[PDB]
Amino acid sequence: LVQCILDNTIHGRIDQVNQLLELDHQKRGGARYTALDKWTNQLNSLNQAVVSKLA
Amino acid sequence: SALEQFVNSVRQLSAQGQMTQLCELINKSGELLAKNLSHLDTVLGALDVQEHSLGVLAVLFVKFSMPSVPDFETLFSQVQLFISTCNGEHIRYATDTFAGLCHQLTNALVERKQPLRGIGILKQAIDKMQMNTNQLTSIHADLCQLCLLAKCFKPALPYLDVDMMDICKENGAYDAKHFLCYYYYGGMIYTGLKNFERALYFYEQAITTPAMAVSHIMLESYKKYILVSLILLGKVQQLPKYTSQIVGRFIKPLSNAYHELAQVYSTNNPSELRNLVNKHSETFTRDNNMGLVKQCLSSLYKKNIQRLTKTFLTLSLQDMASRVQLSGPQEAEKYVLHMIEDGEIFASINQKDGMVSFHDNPEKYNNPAMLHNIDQEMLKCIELDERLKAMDQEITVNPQF
Amino acid sequence: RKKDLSAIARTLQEWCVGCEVVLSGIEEQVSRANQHKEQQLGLKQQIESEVAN
Amino acid sequence: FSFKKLLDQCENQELEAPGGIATPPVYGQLLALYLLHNDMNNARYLWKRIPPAIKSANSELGGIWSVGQRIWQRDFPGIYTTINAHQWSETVQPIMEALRDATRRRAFALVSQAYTSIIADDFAAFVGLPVEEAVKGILEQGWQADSTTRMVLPRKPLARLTDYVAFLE
Amino acid sequence: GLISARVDSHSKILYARDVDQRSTTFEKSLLMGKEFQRRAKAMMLRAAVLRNQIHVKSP
Repeated sequence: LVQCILDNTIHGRIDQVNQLLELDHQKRGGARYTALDKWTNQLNSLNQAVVSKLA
Repeated sequence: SALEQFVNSVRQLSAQGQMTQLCELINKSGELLAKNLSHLDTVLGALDVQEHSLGVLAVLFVKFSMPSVPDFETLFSQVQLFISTCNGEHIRYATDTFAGLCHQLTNALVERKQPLRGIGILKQAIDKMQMNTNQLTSIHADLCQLCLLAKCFKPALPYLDVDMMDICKENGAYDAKHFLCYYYYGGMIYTGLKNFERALYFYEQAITTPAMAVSHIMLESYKKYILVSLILLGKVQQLPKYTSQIVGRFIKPLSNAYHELAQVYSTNNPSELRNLVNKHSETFTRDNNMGLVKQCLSSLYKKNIQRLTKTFLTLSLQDMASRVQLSGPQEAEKYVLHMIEDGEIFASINQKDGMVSFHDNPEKYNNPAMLHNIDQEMLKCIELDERLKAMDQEITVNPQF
Repeated sequence: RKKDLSAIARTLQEWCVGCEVVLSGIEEQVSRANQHKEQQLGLKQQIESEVAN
Repeated sequence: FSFKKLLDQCENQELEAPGGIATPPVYGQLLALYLLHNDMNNARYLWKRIPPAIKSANSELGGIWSVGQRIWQRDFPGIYTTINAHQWSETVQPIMEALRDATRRRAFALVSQAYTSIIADDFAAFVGLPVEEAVKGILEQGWQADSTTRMVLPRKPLARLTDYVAFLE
Repeated sequence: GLISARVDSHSKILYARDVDQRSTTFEKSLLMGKEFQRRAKAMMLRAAVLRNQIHVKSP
């Protein structure tokens, strides 16, 4: 299994103690964008703040 | 002879055009004023006691003696009757003698004894000097000073909680030490109520002030800034780059013990911080902030217990007593219980096995609670933007030539 | 399904008005936003024009 | 509560007119709204601006101040042992009992969230109700009982993502 | 580094953790909103005293 992970084939975590495997069967690259937009806005804030707050 | 004429000249400007001549009349007044003013105050409330009474009372407090014999109480009540239902309309032009009167009342009540009622009257004066979204008038400092002496911070909060824009001057009526005192005393008010966020904000704003000379208000606010930043945050918060040069050149090496305290705080050792607090104990008691440094010691203990969540999940009470340096699982259980109650840690206590179970999951962000939180925070940003729109418009109007 | 006729037509009136009011709140949010867009950009352009002299 | 308006009018009578002159029932309303708030930071400034005459004359309020120190230090059997030693003339003493009930239910709702298990004898000494009265109260509101451990396990009794994407996302 | 976990040190056992990016990004965006509001108070009071260009002067 670990070998398969090296393969980048297995997408999920393994409980070694429990000896089970959970795979990210339902993946989502949906999540980032909200944060990304937030970050872009943050930079926007940066550009806006440095100029404005600055004399 | 002359005092009988001026009253008649006050009624001439009443319900008419300009009152700049009345400002000149208060500017001149009479120089060597007599007691007769009190008698002139018997028949003076014709319209609304007028701005003449302000000049009369300002001169009564300018005396440097008495101010109205041992019966000064009567004068106090008169001043009350001048602030409460009398108020005024053209206070905006007579701000100089108005703020001066409030400063003299404050200084008289400080020199005397208990300034409790003085707060209650002052807040009315402030309420009639400011516009709508509040302006940073000088009297705002006095109020704070009074409630800092007469230990009652409860009614002074509504004037401190507002992040008011534009400092009210009008005909001078303002000094930098009043700004410094308002933010320093206000910082001490928020520190006394254990609201360390606004306290740190207030001390930071007291330090940022542009300065050519070093004042003791800035020194003490800087010391208390370091203390509150050690309590609220794990380390000392960086002051902005626009802070005065005298802060890094003169104030920093003068309050050397506080940076030494932060230096020992960074090593995460409580016994060594205890040794350093015992070392400079005389210096901390000299500044009259001994107590906040004890809170720094307790916050260091809490920081050490908070560092355990990042590495442990289920930890023994004896192990915690050995790592945080508390001696006995009893004190560890006390500290953990206090920290759960105050909302500082997210953990549970198992007495049977003698274990502490850290959870670390306050929210998954699906509550309406977050919906309402985000709605309120967005409304704050919308307010700032309409405020920012107003500031930008004001600046566009005015442009250079 | 012998007469739910009254209740039938009135449930119809209900849901018709419900979608109507959803869409009408939208309508006035529109009379806000890009009417707000009209005002905002008009004023921002006023600012930009006054920036010159 | 109405003691806010009472305190405001008594500070119209105490912090406006008299001479720097002190007044003990105004100070009783002050320590009433500083122990209902448990604002012992500002009740320290109270205790700095309480005259020692009024510490000696408004002195049922002094026993109230001692019990409020035991509340601030959370000395719970010393709190509930010292209920009827102070009796100030109907300014603080009925709301001493109301604050006892508020702190009772406050410790109830506090242990309900902050404990996987508390000692029920502590908690009964924490709320002033006895142990089986606390058992009846937790069966009233819904905690988990755990016999033979003597550790009652406490227990608290769409357009969503549209708005979340609309602001935070 | 790369240890994203909680150890139940009651049991002294590691438990690896996927830090949720939804929780992570919502957390940092709303903490950015809180810092946005502290900088709001900062810019409001700071520009209410210094858009005036008036400060603690030489005397």
